[PDB]
Amino acid sequence: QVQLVESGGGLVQAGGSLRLSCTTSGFTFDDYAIGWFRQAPGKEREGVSCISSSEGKYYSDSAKGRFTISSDNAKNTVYLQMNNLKPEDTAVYYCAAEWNNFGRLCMYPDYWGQGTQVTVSS
Amino acid sequence: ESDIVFLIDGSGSINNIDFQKMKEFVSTVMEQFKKSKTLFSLMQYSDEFRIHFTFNDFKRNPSPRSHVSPIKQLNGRTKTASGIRKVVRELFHKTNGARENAAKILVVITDGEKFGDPLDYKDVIPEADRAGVIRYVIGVGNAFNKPQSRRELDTIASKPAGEHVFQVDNFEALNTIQNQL
Repeated sequence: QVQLVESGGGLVQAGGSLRLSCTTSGFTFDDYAIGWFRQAPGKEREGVSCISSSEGKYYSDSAKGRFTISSDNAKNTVYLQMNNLKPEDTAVYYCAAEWNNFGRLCMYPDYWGQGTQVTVSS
Repeated sequence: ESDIVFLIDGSGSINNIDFQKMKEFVSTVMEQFKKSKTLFSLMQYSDEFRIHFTFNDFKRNPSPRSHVSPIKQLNGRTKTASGIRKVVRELFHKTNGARENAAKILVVITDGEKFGDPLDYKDVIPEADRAGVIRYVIGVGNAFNKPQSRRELDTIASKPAGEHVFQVDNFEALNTIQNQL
């Protein structure tokens, strides 16, 4: 039942921009804060961003200034607008949901999507 | 059957509203374990360490309002790791009333910004693991908003850290702690 489905990945050149979508179903959307995480093979995992209706938005140091998270509450979809992309941002991007009443801004998600590939070439 | 230490951040970076929320949190936890054989001890830390009550003190008078109400904020820097070391080495010791074969639980309340500590967490956390010490972390203030303070709460918490890291304004910490004991 519970689904977190990433789309909008793919190949982009350096300097370019991509918008990821995380379309969700199977849980009450407003009960969860939704975040983005990432992992390339051979590299450490990183939190990227999180959005909560009570706690606001959170960004990692790498994301801050370049990236914008938003939520279309009517369609139960969260977007990650990623500008000024670099080859070091190449990773599998996952979205995740964490129960919002913890108030933790996606530190420990309860649900994860399958991940979608983002590749950044020069 | 369980010995619970609170370790509360009283540095000057904790504002007065947050420090009172630490006292109320502590108090609500102790009230909830009142009809049980749980014992409590509390230490406040900054760049100094004050043992407000030991397990023996609580034994002799198990009144949360008696022990928690007069606690005043110390101010100063934030020596969280040395605070953890002093808990496992002194407050979890039978001289201060700690019962062998009780479950050892430490609840660290902090904004996640260690400053001025000559000890890193790598010097105190593996030792706390080797003693039986289960660590819960209650974040106040800006702790959940910056990557460094979030990492700090993860590093303190026993694993899986999502069953041990909570925010001071919710009842989720006390709900998880009740269910686990």
